[PDB]
Amino acid sequence: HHHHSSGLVPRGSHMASMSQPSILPKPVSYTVGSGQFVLTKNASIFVAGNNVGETDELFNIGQALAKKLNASTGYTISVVKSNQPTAGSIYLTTVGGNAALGNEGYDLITTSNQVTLTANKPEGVFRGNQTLLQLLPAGIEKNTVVSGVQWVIPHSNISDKPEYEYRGLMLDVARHFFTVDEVKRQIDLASQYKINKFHMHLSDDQGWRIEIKSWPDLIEIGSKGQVGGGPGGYYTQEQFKDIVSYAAERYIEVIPEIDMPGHTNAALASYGELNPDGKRKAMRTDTAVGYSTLMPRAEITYQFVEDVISELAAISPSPYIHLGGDESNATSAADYDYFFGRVTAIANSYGKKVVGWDPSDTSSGATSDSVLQNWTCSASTGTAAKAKGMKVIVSPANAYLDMKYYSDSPIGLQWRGFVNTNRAYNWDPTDCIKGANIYGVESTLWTETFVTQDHLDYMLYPKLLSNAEVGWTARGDRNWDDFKERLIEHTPRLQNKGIKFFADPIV
Repeated sequence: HHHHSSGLVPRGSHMASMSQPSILPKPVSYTVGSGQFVLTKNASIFVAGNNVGETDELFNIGQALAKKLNASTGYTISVVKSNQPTAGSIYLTTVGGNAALGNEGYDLITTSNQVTLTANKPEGVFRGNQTLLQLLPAGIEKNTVVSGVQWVIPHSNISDKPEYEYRGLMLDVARHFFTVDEVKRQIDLASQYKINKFHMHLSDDQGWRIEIKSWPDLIEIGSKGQVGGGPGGYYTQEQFKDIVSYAAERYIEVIPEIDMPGHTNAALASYGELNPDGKRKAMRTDTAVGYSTLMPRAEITYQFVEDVISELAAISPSPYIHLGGDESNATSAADYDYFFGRVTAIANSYGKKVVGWDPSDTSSGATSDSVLQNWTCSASTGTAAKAKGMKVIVSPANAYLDMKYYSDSPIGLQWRGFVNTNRAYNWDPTDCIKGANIYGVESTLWTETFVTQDHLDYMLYPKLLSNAEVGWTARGDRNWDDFKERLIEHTPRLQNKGIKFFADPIV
């Protein structure tokens, strides 16, 4: 037999040059029969759970779906609490879910008279609704009313569930600041592709982005810049809670990161007492890394960390707090072991488990409840985590979505090489680490070189779609040639969503 790898498309990207559903990530099974369902102006969404509490949660999910459908159809589809759907209805239910599909899995069966989504949990109804939107014609994902398109769904049968539990996106809001609205939008867009985790990198050398009432100069001084010129910005604790709440409506866990003991210049520029000479650092607007450190052997450091953790824990319902631990090149191995163990103890005392970048798993203060985010992905990375029974989230070069697509990309970095849509697809988490409990995947969007929403869109789309499929779809069902053609077919939907994607010439 003969095989090949993909080159660039002759005459340019098909995402420039280009009944038909466009499901991404690829579901476990999808079959199509004869006939079709038509969504009309008279349609209602019926919801039915196993008890009134569950029905009420499904009702909220139904309303969110109705809002989306109404925006493009111009209909006023309403939601009804009933297990007796009428012909032409969408029906969302958790009664009789296939337990083998787990919390996020679902069956989605469309007949001429009815769309029926059957799940184990409300969460699975939400994930299934992301598929439902992709079964309707391109146009349905428009934010304004679309005319001249019949709103049809083919008679079809889908069963689905994720391969990995953790399928995340990290946004760096320290290097360049993004508004609450911009962050909500990225969360919203990601959710449509079954991303279920949002990691916020809230602090680094060039900025501190979260209000800490006990240390107000973190904002008054530490938030007032960013990479390059800019004014920076920050989230009040109320704005952070708003983001958390918005993500929760999409069954997305928000994991906040306060990076320590490295990547701490913004804190060090806010409070002189955090530095050995007692003087504030100058703010930094360059892109260098590795040079900053908290004082590992000063009690003031641990008081500062405790105050930050106390306040953040109070406003962050996730059982996880990410404490960074990357590129602590100004911290000795001995001090790093000690520091990371001490801050893990503090986090645990406030009821939070710790996530940290490698090599944080090597800290003698880690527990089997701590989680390693393995970004290095080398032969020895996560040896400690594996020995300690720690879950691992993988973020290899293939998940570093801030890398240039190509040598000539107008934005992006390249310290992990180039990452085009193909590279972002052609890997497996088991490639990054062997013999581990792999919790999942996280796409990381660092923002050294991204200033605008358009820059975010350009790098995340279509690259995030590749990573999202690596997280959701089983390896045996993944195939670049298949994904590539599905992605081409999906292009109008990205357009319709107003995503300023890159038309990658490898697609």
